[PDB]
Amino acid sequence: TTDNTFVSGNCDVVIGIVNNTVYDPLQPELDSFKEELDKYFKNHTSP
Amino acid sequence: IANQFNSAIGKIQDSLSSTASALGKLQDVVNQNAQALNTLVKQLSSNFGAISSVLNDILSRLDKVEAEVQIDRLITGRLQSLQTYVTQQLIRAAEIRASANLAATKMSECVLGQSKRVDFCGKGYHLMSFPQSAPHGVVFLHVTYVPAQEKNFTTAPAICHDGKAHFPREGVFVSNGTHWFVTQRNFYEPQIITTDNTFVSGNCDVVIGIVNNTVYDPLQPELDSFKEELDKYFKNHTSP
Amino acid sequence: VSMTKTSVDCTMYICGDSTECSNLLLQYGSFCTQLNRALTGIAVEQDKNTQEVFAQVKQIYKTPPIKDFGGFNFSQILPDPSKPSKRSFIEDLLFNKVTLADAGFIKQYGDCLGDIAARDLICAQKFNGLTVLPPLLTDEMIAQYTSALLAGTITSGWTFGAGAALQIPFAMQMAYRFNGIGVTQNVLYENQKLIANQFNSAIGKIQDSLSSTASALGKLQDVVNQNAQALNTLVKQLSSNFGAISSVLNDILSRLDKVEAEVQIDRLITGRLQSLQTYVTQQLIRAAEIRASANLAATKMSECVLGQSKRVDFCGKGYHLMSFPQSAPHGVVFLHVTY
Amino acid sequence: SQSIIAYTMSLGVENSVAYSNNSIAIPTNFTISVTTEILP
Ligand SMILES: *[C@@H]1O[C@H](CO)[C@@H](O[C@@H]2O[C@H](CO)[C@@H](O[C@H]3O[C@H](CO)[C@@H](O)[C@H](O)[C@@H]3O)[C@H](O)[C@H]2NC(C)=O)[C@H](O)[C@H]1NC(C)=O
Ligand SMILES: *[C@@H]1O[C@H](CO)[C@@H](O[C@@H]2O[C@H](CO)[C@@H](O[C@H]3O[C@H](CO)[C@@H](O)[C@H](O)[C@@H]3O)[C@H](O)[C@H]2NC(C)=O)[C@H](O)[C@H]1NC(C)=O
Ligand SMILES: *[C@@H]1O[C@H](CO)[C@@H](O[C@@H]2O[C@H](CO)[C@@H](O[C@H]3O[C@H](CO)[C@@H](O)[C@H](O)[C@@H]3O)[C@H](O)[C@H]2NC(C)=O)[C@H](O)[C@H]1NC(C)=O
Ligand SMILES: *[C@@H]1O[C@H](CO)[C@@H](O[C@@H]2O[C@H](CO)[C@@H](O[C@H]3O[C@H](CO)[C@@H](O)[C@H](O)[C@@H]3O)[C@H](O)[C@H]2NC(C)=O)[C@H](O)[C@H]1NC(C)=O
Ligand SMILES: *[C@@H]1O[C@H](CO)[C@@H](O[C@@H]2O[C@H](CO)[C@@H](O[C@H]3O[C@H](CO)[C@@H](O)[C@H](O)[C@@H]3O)[C@H](O)[C@H]2NC(C)=O)[C@H](O)[C@H]1NC(C)=O
Ligand SMILES: *[C@@H]1O[C@H](CO)[C@@H](O[C@@H]2O[C@H](CO)[C@@H](O[C@H]3O[C@H](CO)[C@@H](O)[C@H](O)[C@@H]3O)[C@H](O)[C@H]2NC(C)=O)[C@H](O)[C@H]1NC(C)=O
Ligand SMILES: *[C@@H]1O[C@H](CO[C@@H]2O[C@@H](C)[C@@H](O)[C@@H](O)[C@@H]2O)[C@@H](O[C@@H]2O[C@H](CO)[C@@H](O)[C@H](O)[C@H]2NC(C)=O)[C@H](O)[C@H]1NC(C)=O
Ligand SMILES: *[C@@H]1O[C@H](CO)[C@@H](O)[C@H](O)[C@H]1NC(C)=O
Ligand SMILES: *[C@@H]1O[C@H](CO)[C@@H](O)[C@H](O)[C@H]1NC(C)=O
Ligand SMILES: *[C@@H]1O[C@H](CO)[C@@H](O)[C@H](O)[C@H]1NC(C)=O
Ligand SMILES: *[C@@H]1O[C@H](CO)[C@@H](O)[C@H](O)[C@H]1NC(C)=O
Repeated sequence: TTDNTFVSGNCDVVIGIVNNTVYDPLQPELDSFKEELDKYFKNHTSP
Repeated sequence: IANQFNSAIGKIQDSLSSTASALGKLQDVVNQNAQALNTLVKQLSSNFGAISSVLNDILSRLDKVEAEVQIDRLITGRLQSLQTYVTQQLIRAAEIRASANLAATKMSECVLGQSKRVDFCGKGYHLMSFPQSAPHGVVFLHVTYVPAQEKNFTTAPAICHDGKAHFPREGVFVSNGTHWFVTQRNFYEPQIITTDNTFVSGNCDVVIGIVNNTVYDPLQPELDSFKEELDKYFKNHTSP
Repeated sequence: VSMTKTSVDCTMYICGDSTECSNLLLQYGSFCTQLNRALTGIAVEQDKNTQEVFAQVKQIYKTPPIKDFGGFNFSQILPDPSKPSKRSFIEDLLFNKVTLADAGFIKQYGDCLGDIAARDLICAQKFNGLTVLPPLLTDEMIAQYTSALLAGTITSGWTFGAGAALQIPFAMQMAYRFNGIGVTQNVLYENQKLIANQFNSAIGKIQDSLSSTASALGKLQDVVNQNAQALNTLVKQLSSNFGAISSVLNDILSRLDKVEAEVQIDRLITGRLQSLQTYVTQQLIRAAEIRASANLAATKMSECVLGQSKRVDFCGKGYHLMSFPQSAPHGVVFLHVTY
Repeated sequence: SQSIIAYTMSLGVENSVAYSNNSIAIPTNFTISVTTEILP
């Protein structure tokens, strides 16, 4: 994760680097807020 | 910290202006070389069983043949007096060497650096040291942080909050008996227990002595103020 | 940490109860004062070495009566009230496993004439003018300094070395240790019963090992044997003629006139004075090794007991957590605890 | 009114530490100490 790791530079310079995902814990904490906002906007179409 | 340092350098200056015996480490090393030489001069008064200790008195009062028998005694005795002095000086030199290698190690590790070695660069936690010359030696003024005015607190190895168990990232948990905080280990500066101050591992069934307190998430009031912003914006959008 | 302090009466060794020999010995000048002074210098230094190794605390820490150390069982290395000196269980093995030739504690003659004189050699050393002097800190006061260091260590972590003793729960001290070896403190708490049961079992292996094999304490026993062999050798040299008519000072005086006796006596004076100068040189060279060992032991007391060491292989094999000092005859045993 | 006394030496002042499975002491303040050390 972004808490467990730090970033410097691009992937070209590091000998032996591997591709893998690095998870951001802020993303799904805001994605439930996107699904909350989406259901709130769609509910505001009903009255 | 500057006033305490400036005052402590003042106490060194007054202490060195007052007592004699503190430099005994160096004065004894001068006294031992002086005593060894005074003793080696005194041995020129011993007869060693010759008719006289004075070499000219032997050579002037006796002819060649019995003079060799008297002089050989003074040679044999004096030569053992030199071998005693030189053996003793090699053993002292071996001590002074060990003290010089210790002093070179303290110059490297206390002056040119900072030491994690307990009680090596003086008593207390080492900050830095200043070398000073002295006759046949070195004086180190070690500067050390000593923790001074302790208070008791209740403590716990971990906090349980959201069923999960939390531990300090650095420092320790404390309570005044009503609230809980993290603080750094070596100085009391309490802070609210948070998801930045602490790291999470496992559930709170396994940790002996874990305690219940809230662990604050500093992102929650960012999103919740952004929710009261969004709620007033939705409420307003009912009006036009 | 130390060795037996010895004083040798140079006049009584060379010239035992003869004034004829004493008046000849004065012709050799200040040598007996140099010998007395050198052995005094060694004897003073054995207390200094013991102060530097054990007296690293100005306060004597007493352990609480309750033993709530998070499951770690120090009862083998803490004192017990049941014994008339406050030694631990492991220290009472150490004081039995090194045989101590002459402690110096009062030869009242009722112990040193008669039946015992036909089997004890220490009385012959004493009667020839060789005397072993007691340490300033007896095995009770060394046990109290070791108790205070250990009580401070299990109750207060490293802080009693830096300043005041600040209490901390033992399972939190062990967590501060784990963070010191780069292992995250949750690894202690998620395994605390295992880590305690392993420490308790490892202290059990120390107890059984010390109960079983002799050779491990050879580091201390051979320091006692060297000082004992050096003094037995110095007593044996009183049997040598050095080319005189006799090994016995009274026999030479029982049979020769003043002018001829002095030529036999000064042979024994010259040979015995070499025999002392060999012994004193050898003891100064031994003292220089024991000193280096006492400075190493003082450095391990400071860095392994009063602290936690990042220095590889200095405080035991493995990553250092903590160490517990234990007293021994002329020595210190460190129980290094390592991850 | 002065003379040679003789005594068993004190090792240091006795100081039992206030231990508990849940008690910690933390320093609210510090003193910078300067100490001289002298080596031949
Ligand atoms: C890890 O993943 C990377 C992207 O997911 C990947 O990089 C991609 O590599 C390919 C092949 O080198 C590139 O394809 C381009 O190749 C040349 C130009 O360089 C052209 O002929 C092609 O038409 C095409 O443009 C991708 O553009 C490149 N993309 C990225 C984002 O890097 C790495 O190769 C992967 N690493 C490993 C070890 O497989
Ligand atoms: C344990 O630590 C707590 C945090 O420092 C402390 O609680 C805090 O106490 C102060 C008062 O001493 C409160 O300050 C407020 O007090 C009144 C409230 O009406 C106001 O007039 C003041 O302006 C000020 O706002 C803090 O609000 C309070 N914090 C909390 C979260 O309650 C405890 O007192 C400490 N307990 C002990 C036993 O020492
Ligand atoms: C710390 O806070 C915890 C959460 O509030 C609290 O845990 C709760 O403890 C009670 C009592 O042990 C549990 O109640 C259940 O107990 C048994 C089943 O285990 C049943 O007889 C009961 O009907 C009931 O189901 C709660 O389930 C438990 N909650 C959770 C989420 O585990 C701790 O007790 C608190 N501890 C301290 C020292 O404050
Ligand atoms: C801390 O570790 C100690 C060493 O293992 C342990 O002491 C030992 O305790 C056992 C159990 O009582 C003793 O075993 C004897 O116990 C009774 C004596 O009447 C008998 O029923 C048994 O057959 C057996 O003879 C050990 O002898 C004893 N060892 C010593 C040196 O005292 C402590 O109990 C441990 N304490 C904790 C809190 O774990
Ligand atoms: C990490 O290493 C530990 C050893 O240092 C190991 O602990 C040992 O675990 C086994 C079980 O896996 C226990 O075995 C005994 O269990 C009972 C008696 O209590 C008996 O039924 C068994 O026949 C056997 O005698 C050991 O007692 C236990 N040792 C200790 C000191 O507790 C851990 O299992 C290892 N952990 C991991 C995660 O690998
Ligand atoms: C941390 O310890 C400090 C001592 O090393 C302490 O500083 C001392 O604070 C007192 C006041 O609380 C000062 O007392 C003097 O104040 C004036 C003169 O400046 C006079 O009117 C008073 O009669 C009295 O003599 C000390 O001079 C001061 N010492 C230093 C070196 O600054 C701190 O207060 C302590 N800090 C905390 C947070 O406890
Ligand atoms: C830290 O606590 C110890 C002992 O525990 C406390 O004992 C009560 C006084 C009360 O505060 C309890 O809630 C605590 O558990 C204090 O040690 C005592 O100090 C006094 C002198 O001030 C002394 O007469 C007692 O014999 C001590 N008792 C023990 C058990 O050692 C200590 O003073 C506290 N530290 C600070 C800085 O306040
Ligand atoms: C590791 O060595 C192998 C050959 O044994 C090679 O194919 C591979 O590319 C090397 N990887 C790196 C990161 O150097
Ligand atoms: C939709 O909004 C109305 C209020 O305007 C509320 O009564 C209703 O329960 C909402 N439904 C959902 C699914 O949020
Ligand atoms: C601490 O000790 C007390 C008994 O004095 C006990 O009641 C309590 O449960 C213990 N807590 C821990 C975490 O060991
Ligand atoms: C409501 O939205 C309109 C946008 O036309 C704006 O003029 C008005 O000031 C808003 N009121 C609040 C309370 O945001």
